[PDB]
Amino acid sequence: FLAKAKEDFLKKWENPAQNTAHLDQFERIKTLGTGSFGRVMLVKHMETGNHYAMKILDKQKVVKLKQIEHTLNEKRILQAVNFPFLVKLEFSFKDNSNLYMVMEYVPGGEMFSHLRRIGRFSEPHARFYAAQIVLTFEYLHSLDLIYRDLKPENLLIDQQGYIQVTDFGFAKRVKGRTWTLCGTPEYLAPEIILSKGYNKAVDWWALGVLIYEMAAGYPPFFADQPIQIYEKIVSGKVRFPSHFSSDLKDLLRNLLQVDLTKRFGNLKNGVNDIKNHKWFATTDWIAIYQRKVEAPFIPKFKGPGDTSNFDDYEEEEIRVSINEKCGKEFSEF
Amino acid sequence: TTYADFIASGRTGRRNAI
Ligand SMILES: COc1cccc([C@@H](C)NC(=O)c2ccc(-c3ccncc3)cc2NCCN)c1
Repeated sequence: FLAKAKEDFLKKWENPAQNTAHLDQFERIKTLGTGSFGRVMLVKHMETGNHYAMKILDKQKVVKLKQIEHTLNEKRILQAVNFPFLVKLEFSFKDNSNLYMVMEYVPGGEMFSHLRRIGRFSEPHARFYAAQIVLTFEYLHSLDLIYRDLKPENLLIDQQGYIQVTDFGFAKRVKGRTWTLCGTPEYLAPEIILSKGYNKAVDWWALGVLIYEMAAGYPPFFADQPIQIYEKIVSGKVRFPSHFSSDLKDLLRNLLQVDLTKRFGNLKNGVNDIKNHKWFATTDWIAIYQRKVEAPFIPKFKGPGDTSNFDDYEEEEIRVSINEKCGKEFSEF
Repeated sequence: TTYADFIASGRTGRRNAI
């Protein structure tokens, strides 16, 4: 399966698709969320009635914050990948002022919203989601891709109750070591904080942080300021709630491992050390990939184009200049 | 409790990238 997946990825990686739609083909309905250089909006393809999520980026803001390379990485990778637990890019284009990425709309909202509301997920609920991430990372790492931004905020729940990973802003194709200080404070591996060279093992540490937060209701390392969070991460010490099972505590000690020669996912057997662990004994790995396992939660469906599972944001008029901005910089987009 | 300390902290909302 992985050998055939690589052939498909490399063909698109070498010759990326460009300019597959235009802004005037879509009706802008409402803002679903915001980011550093723009926003995500619910749109409708007027001639079909199909709904989508459109990510809009201001070219001038990207250049100002020196994020050109990361923005090009995000689009090049997303147009080349194909997996059930990854959000699909339908169209991409640009104009004088902005960059546009049109993705499949996920109406169930972010895992973040549901997790904070109910407090914490049960161990079988946490297991179902964790299994989907394990398979997604197995797929991504095999293509020499590093994700670098795992958190409940980036995990969308579809109408089948399955996960769809979004935001490839820090995704990169790398063989060997990389050095960029990027990610979310609570999810940073100690090797990132200590300005060392790092590899794919940072995604396996992030999985440890995610499983802990899902089962406890709070992260393993928290404070009011990022500097205090970093102090707790580098110390090595982790305390587990009394309700955590014996098998869950053992897996987390192996994922939240400071020593790279001992961290699960980074050993001789690779991903198999995680997949064969006692906590995953009941997991049917093939049935998860095939979407045959019953989901613990199915989000309430209120028709097409409904935004009830998302928070409200202040609207703003999208401006397109009569003069081309940053033409050479984004030539390959 | 650790839960009470988390809910009283300033980082319970959506977390942005560094
Ligand atoms: C740096 O400048 C940026 C400018 C604008 C957005 C962003 C980042 C923060 N947001 C995303 O990449 C993003 C994209 C699509 C969807 C989505 C929603 C619903 N159905 C499908 C897909 C969800 C997202 N984030 C969800 C957590 N907030 C950064």
